[PDB]
Amino acid sequence: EVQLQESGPSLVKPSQTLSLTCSVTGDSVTSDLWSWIRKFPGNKLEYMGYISYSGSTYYHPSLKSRISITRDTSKNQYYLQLNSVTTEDTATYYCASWGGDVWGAGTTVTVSSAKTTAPSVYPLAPVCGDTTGSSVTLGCLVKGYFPEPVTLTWNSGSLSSGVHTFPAVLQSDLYTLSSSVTVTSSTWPSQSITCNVAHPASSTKVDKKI
Amino acid sequence: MDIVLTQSPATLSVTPGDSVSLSCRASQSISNNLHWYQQKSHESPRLLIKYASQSISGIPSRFSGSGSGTDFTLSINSVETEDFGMYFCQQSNSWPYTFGGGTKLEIKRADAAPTVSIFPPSSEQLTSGGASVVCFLNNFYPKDINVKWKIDGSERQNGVLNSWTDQDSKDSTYSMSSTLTLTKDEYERHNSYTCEATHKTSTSPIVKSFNRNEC
Amino acid sequence: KVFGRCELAAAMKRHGLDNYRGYSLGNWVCAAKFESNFNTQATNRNTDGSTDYGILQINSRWWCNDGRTPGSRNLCNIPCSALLSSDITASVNCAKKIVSDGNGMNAWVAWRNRCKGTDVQAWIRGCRL
Repeated sequence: EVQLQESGPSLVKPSQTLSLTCSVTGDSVTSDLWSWIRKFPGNKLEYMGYISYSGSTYYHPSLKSRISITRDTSKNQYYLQLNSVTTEDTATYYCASWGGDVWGAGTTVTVSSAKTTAPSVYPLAPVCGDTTGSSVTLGCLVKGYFPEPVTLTWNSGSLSSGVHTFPAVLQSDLYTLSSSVTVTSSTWPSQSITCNVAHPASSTKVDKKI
Repeated sequence: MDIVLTQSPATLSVTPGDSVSLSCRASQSISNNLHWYQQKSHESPRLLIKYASQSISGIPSRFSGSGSGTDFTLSINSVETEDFGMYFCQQSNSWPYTFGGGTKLEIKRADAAPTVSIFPPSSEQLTSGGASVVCFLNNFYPKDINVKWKIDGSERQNGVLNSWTDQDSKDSTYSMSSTLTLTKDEYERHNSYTCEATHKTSTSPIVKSFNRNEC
Repeated sequence: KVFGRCELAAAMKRHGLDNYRGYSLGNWVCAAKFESNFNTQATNRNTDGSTDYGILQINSRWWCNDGRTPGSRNLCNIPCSALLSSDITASVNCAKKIVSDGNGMNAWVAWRNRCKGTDVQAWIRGCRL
């Protein structure tokens, strides 16, 4: 059974080159036409181009200038090279058979000039430390980190219900994420509640009691 | 001129068991060279129908395609629980190949008002010279919702960033976080901060606010 | 099945070959004519162990599998027998894939020799399709 897998640098700087590799297993890279497809934010798909069984290629005109698709028959892989990238080339990249019957898991490539940066973790508590209804929601703001991802837990994982952790957004080149946690008023502040944030890229993990 | 594929509706909420039809329109005739893909959250796209109506061995029979030229339709006979997500059409009639904007198939459920909570900047952030105001709008339905921020009675748009979760696997509702970021100086120049939510569940907006003039 | 010219023209149009990657209907009809005379069951043995199958004589060395050809590549991932059906679905899908390579219809020598650079519209000119 044929299978595909994308691999390559997850981060590329503006003006530089983006390189990705698609490894074909189960069959030969010479046994089909293969393509590169990208998905921009907002569910926008772009068919970048494809390389035939012969080695010839077709490139999307919007890219015809920066793109090149090549293959290596002894290794059973084909590649994607995209020059002079800009933040607009940030997307999820997938390799697939021309027939669309087989696809790789896809790999995200982010174009940014940002350097690794640990997040600042801020507690989100009700104004005046007051509580109203029979329940109360607290939060955690994870601001200014790079690159993704960060892992956020509540009370070292001991508090897992009533949690909403939102997708990070890009703010001034850096990522920001927030998480809310809802508990009964009889739970807080009686029992301590702490936000745990880990950022593997910066070798950091911080705890913030609310 | 690259062929443009227009899909409608952009989104569609249904109850499992019901049937649905998804439209894909091409800016130019493409005969039967239109293919249908499904893509569930965090998963790669999957080919469902090829060449407008050809079945793919291994794809559930509830999925079928019809149409020709510039008008195509993907039909799902009685949508099932695992069928929700995105559906895209793609033409291979002319290079470059192009995709439609996609249609989102979501789960229909009873309307629910959002639970709104507002939060002032933390002392820690203020010490660093920053000031973010956070507003959570949780577990509501439908997804359509508008959030308006007001500072001292004036609508404020700059400095606002929003984030939405996908339809909740637990109860099929939606949740959203809206954050207003200012500098410590801007923040300290005003008094009332308000997060206003307008949702189908009520003709009057839900209002959450706080004043710096107090605790 | 041996198609009538117009009958096949309509069929190929139905199967979306007209204007497929810049090739008008006539091109395909002409090619079918010279390759097999519109016969879906046509077959031809080659010097190597390969065989050409169907209305468009697709070779088992690269495009389809017949379980008996040395060095088969089966690019269309289809059994060659599928290319002999009275239903042209399989032959069309494979054709569309062959023409999707850099050399398009030039894959069919007969098309180059008796169709390429000719008034191919003549082939459909007259049919009520």
